[PDB]
Amino acid sequence: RANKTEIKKAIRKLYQVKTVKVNTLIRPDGLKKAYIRLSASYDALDTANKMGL
Amino acid sequence: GRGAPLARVEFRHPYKYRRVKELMVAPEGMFTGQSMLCGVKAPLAIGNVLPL
Amino acid sequence: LLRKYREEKKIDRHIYRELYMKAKGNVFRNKRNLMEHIHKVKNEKKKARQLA
Amino acid sequence: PREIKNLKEFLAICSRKDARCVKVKHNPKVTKFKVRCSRHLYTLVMADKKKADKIERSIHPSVKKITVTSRSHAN
Amino acid sequence: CPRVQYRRRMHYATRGNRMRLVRTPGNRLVMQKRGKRSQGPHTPWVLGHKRLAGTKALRHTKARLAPRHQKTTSRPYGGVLSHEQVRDRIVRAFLIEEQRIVKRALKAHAKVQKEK
Amino acid sequence: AKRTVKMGVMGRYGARYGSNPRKRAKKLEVSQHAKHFCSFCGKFAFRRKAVGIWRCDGCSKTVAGGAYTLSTPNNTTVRSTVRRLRELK
Amino acid sequence: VAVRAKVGSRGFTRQRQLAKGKKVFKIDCSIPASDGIFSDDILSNFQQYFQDNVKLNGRKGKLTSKVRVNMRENTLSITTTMAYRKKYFKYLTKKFLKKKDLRDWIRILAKGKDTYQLKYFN
RNA sequence: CGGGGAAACCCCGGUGGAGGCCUGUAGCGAUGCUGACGUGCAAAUCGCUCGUACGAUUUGGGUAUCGGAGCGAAAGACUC
RNA sequence: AUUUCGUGCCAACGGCACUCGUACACGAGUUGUUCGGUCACUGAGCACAACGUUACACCGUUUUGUUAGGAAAGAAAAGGGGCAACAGAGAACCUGGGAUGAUAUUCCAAAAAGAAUUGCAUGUGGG
RNA sequence: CAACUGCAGACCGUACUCAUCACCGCAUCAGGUCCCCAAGCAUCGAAUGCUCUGGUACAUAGAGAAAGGUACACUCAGGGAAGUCGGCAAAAUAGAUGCGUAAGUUCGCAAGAAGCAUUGGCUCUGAGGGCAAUUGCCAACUCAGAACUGCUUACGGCGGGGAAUCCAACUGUAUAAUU
RNA sequence: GUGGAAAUGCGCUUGCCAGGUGACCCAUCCAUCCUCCCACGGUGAGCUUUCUUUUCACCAUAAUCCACCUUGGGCCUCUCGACGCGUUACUCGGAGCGGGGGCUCAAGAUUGAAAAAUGCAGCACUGUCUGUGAGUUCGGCGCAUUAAAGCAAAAACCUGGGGUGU
Ligand SMILES: [K+]
Ligand SMILES: [Mg+2]
Ligand SMILES: [Mg+2]
Ligand SMILES: [Mg+2]
Ligand SMILES: [Mg+2]
Ligand SMILES: [Mg+2]
Ligand SMILES: [Mg+2]
Ligand SMILES: [Mg+2]
Ligand SMILES: [Mg+2]
Ligand SMILES: [Mg+2]
Ligand SMILES: [Mg+2]
Ligand SMILES: [Mg+2]
Ligand SMILES: [Mg+2]
Ligand SMILES: [Mg+2]
Ligand SMILES: [Mg+2]
Ligand SMILES: [Mg+2]
Ligand SMILES: [Mg+2]
Ligand SMILES: [Mg+2]
Ligand SMILES: [Mg+2]
Ligand SMILES: [Mg+2]
Ligand SMILES: [Mg+2]
Ligand SMILES: [Mg+2]
Ligand SMILES: [Mg+2]
Ligand code: NA
Ligand code: NA
Repeated sequence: RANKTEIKKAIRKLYQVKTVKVNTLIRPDGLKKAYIRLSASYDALDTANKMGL
Repeated sequence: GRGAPLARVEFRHPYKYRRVKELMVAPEGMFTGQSMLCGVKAPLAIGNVLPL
Repeated sequence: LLRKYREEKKIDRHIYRELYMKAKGNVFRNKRNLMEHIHKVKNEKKKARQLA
Repeated sequence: PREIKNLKEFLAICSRKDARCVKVKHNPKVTKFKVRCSRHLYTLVMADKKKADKIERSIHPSVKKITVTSRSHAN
Repeated sequence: CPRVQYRRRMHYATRGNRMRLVRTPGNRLVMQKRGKRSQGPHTPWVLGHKRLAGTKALRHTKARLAPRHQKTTSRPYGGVLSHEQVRDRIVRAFLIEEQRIVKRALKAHAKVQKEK
Repeated sequence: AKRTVKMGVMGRYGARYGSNPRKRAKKLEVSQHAKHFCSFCGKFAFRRKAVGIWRCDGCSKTVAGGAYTLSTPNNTTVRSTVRRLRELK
Repeated sequence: VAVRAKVGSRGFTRQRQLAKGKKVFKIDCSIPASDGIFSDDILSNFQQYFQDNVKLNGRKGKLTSKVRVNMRENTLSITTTMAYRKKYFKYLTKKFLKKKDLRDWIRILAKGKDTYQLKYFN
């Protein structure tokens, strides 16, 4: 039930990054998936390592 | 669905600043641009509306 | 062909009109047929003018 | 895309502070300066090879300038 | 050899869905939608449906964004009537008013003459 | 009468519908498609457009007339009666 | 089109010609002259093979000296003032290669304007 | 457009493209073989042949009228 | 309504066969300011409110400019609130890609491969 | 108020199919099911026959001249409806061009009435146009004619006709599954 | 606000009223885009017992924008016509034909920015075209023909009449 604007603000609060685009889809099993592109000043690989991926 | 042609006549509203459009059954010889007079003091001509 | 001759002034407006209606009337079979008729008409006009 | 006509118009556009970069294209018998501003790409086409260098050296050092070349898939 | 497919999501050939065939720089043949055309400004229908001069035929979005003088002329009743119809109204206004002034004077003078 | 001896415009019907019904409809068909004199502009330019509606190609006037002819004989009598009764006052 | 054709004129065709003239086509055989695949005798008949097979105005074997075949420095140069297609000499070269049974050993490509050369492949 | 005629008017040749017009595809139907099948491919289908094919024509979606009732160019037709 | 894709698998099933499979098992896949719909139009029509009827609303009226014996407007304006078209009206985006196993006018990042068009608020210069 | 510039542009759909296997017919059933794109040659051609691109070799197979069958397969001397309730079924006519065409009639038709002739291949000739300055260059296949030469009458596709009687004027509709 | 004798050209805001777009889908004819043949040329493959300057494939340019010769229609002005102009075709003209010069609308063409920096084929580099004919409902003739058959509506948007402001 979340929308794009709420997702973008939640990401910054949780991980302290700035984004440039959010794309969403609803999966066939009912879940919602989001692709989030970070700004060039932020490294997605560095953030994923901090997350624990 | 109707055999008789109809006429669109345009009057002025008696009390307001607007125009009133009416739709009547046309008598023979009626033409576009003709003047229609309706009332007690109207003359006796084809297409005019008078009290009996 | 008739339009070209009128522009070049080898023919005048009187003959052009007469030949225009005869072309529509199925008188001339092809381009050569029209050209021989025009010369025949023009030669007769020369004879009448020289008689005047 | 818009075309610049004379030099004095080009100097004003290149000094608009909105130019991200200036792309220089070296075509045969012509050189083109393509200024990338917001909403529009302004081009200036010069048929004289000389003083086309003069503009290249006299461009503002602050703005970024690139030479357009043919890039490959791996490039 | 090449055959084409609809690229948007309406697959019926109506008057509002008309396509032209275009060859791309990649050597492909695709369908591109061509829009509807307006008929442009006209004179009033009861006065004859005549296309006005000096006005362009623009669709709803283009007409809103266009400059004003593209839809009008700089004369009274600019983008509404034609020059023949403007002349008719001016002559009608002046001549009919003249008859009222003349006939009013005649009625007044005849009454005064009769009373004396 | 080069193409047809007597059928005229009804030659489009072939050998159907009978000779007398075709003759009765031919008279009204000819006048309905004819060109009638316009009193407003003095031209033979009145043509029918739907039953009882006549439009002039010259002056672009529209008149309410009768079915298959611009003016009916009953209308001519009525105009004279009304004119006399108006003049009677 | 304008003139209806006849069977009697089928044999011969007009060759047409260039206004400026002096157009030269070159075929280079430096690559196989580098190795032993070719031979001087093969080069000699190559000169003759082109000399008698190139047609002129629809007929073959009779040259009016408007087409010159002489070759020097392992390069066969055709100089003519008559209109020709560059592909024609590639077609003639393929015919010669097949007759000598060398189609699977030599391939012919083009560099620029009016130049062909023979190379190996692997 | 040419002829004929005192007139009323009458003839030839072109042009034009009408019609619940004709032959004939797609479409919409279903005459004959009383063909095939008749525990079928099919609780009505298959093959040739056949009717019509600019009109009272064919068709998608939406909408409106039903069981002592609805609807019917009328066969006690049709209403899962 | 997962039949799509990859890997595996041959018990049952595909009226014969299978090492194949729309079968079985385990994991994956559907990305939009501009595409379709809603936002935001009327049509054949429907029937909330109001009124009337009925022992009983689970009934009738409700577009021929239009509800209701009818005080339904939150500076003049008469006539309540809605729905019904993914083929009618309306509608600001195009190519290239070495960008996939499966998605793309939806993905591409500073030389955005790029070139545009349009809706809001702001700020400067003309003012 | 017109330019420019900075920022932001919400929600849902998006895989696959659309059928001789993905839908409805108990099923992977020769039945049914709306829309768009549509190449070359023959030819009047969306008829019919063959082919490049794209797509398919999937529908149980092997061996193999019994009778009797089914067929979107044929041929038969002499006769030619003698068969049968009944010419049912089959045969038969056939394209195009030139000539020619009856009774009857509501004057439109009947009419492709009926009937006769020609048709291949090869080599030529004539007619039918445009643009530039009488000349030059150039394009489209249609029609007509001639000489020579040949036939085993030789793909496909394509009306049998006439003289009368009864009924209904005509086009149309109509018992889904015996009229 | 302003230019031109005119058609009409160029550069503040709308209580009320009035028009327009939306908006009505055509046989025939002409026709863009597009694909299908030819002629010339470049590149690469195919056949070669014998012939074949030959057979086959490819030769591409999206939206958006700038500047401004063909066709069809409407109109102004000068000179003012009885016979004249015009279509394949059923027309037209003192209620203003035709001719000279112009204003304007629609559909196209041409120069340029985008854009060669892309794409394609052959092997780091090479090549990277135009002109004819036939077909085909965008558009045009505000189109013929049956008609006792003869314009679906509305939102949204555009312009003007008045008024206000300078
Ligand atoms: K008969
Ligand atoms: Mg989405
Ligand atoms: Mg028929
Ligand atoms: Mg049976
Ligand atoms: Mg009974
Ligand atoms: Mg099995
Ligand atoms: Mg729509
Ligand atoms: Mg949309
Ligand atoms: Mg399909
Ligand atoms: Mg099936
Ligand atoms: Mg042929
Ligand atoms: Mg065919
Ligand atoms: Mg077929
Ligand atoms: Mg026998
Ligand atoms: Mg017997
Ligand atoms: Mg039979
Ligand atoms: Mg007779
Ligand atoms: Mg015959
Ligand atoms: Mg009957
Ligand atoms: Mg039955
Ligand atoms: Mg006179
Ligand atoms: Mg006179
Ligand atoms: Mg003039
Ligand atoms: Na309604
Ligand atoms: Na019929």
